[PDB]
Amino acid sequence: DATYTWEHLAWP
Amino acid sequence: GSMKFVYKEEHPFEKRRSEGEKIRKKYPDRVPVIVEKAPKARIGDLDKKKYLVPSDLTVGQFYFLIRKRIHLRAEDALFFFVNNVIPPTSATMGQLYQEHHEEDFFLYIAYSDESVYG
Ligand SMILES: [Cl-]
Ligand SMILES: [Cl-]
Ligand SMILES: [Cl-]
Ligand SMILES: [Cl-]
Ligand code: NA
Repeated sequence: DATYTWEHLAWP
Repeated sequence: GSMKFVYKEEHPFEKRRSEGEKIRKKYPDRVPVIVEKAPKARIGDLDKKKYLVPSDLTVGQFYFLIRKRIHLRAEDALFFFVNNVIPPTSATMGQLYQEHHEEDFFLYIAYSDESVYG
């Protein structure tokens, strides 16, 4: 998998 | 249901279903998840329950991100439970969502440090 951060998990 | 999810107690079904359906249409490469700590797990609690996560995110990377977020030690245990089964670290969120999402269009994940939880 690509690199993700906590912010990529945010409810929009 | 790997837990009694507080999210379900606090939001009525049709509101959940309408939101989960809408979000799946709007963000087809992400999946809507509810993540809650097992009630008697003596570990950090997350601030938010509701997340929208990349479909290609693996469980193992989610564990890493949670560790960084709540300062759960690299040496300590951390498990997800989806319908009381611990997903492999290589499983993706999209795969788990496809197999296990509820009728409200959300995937529900419990976490704990206890391997034998449930
Ligand atoms: Cl998307
Ligand atoms: Cl948090
Ligand atoms: Cl929330
Ligand atoms: Cl892995
Ligand atoms: Na919480």
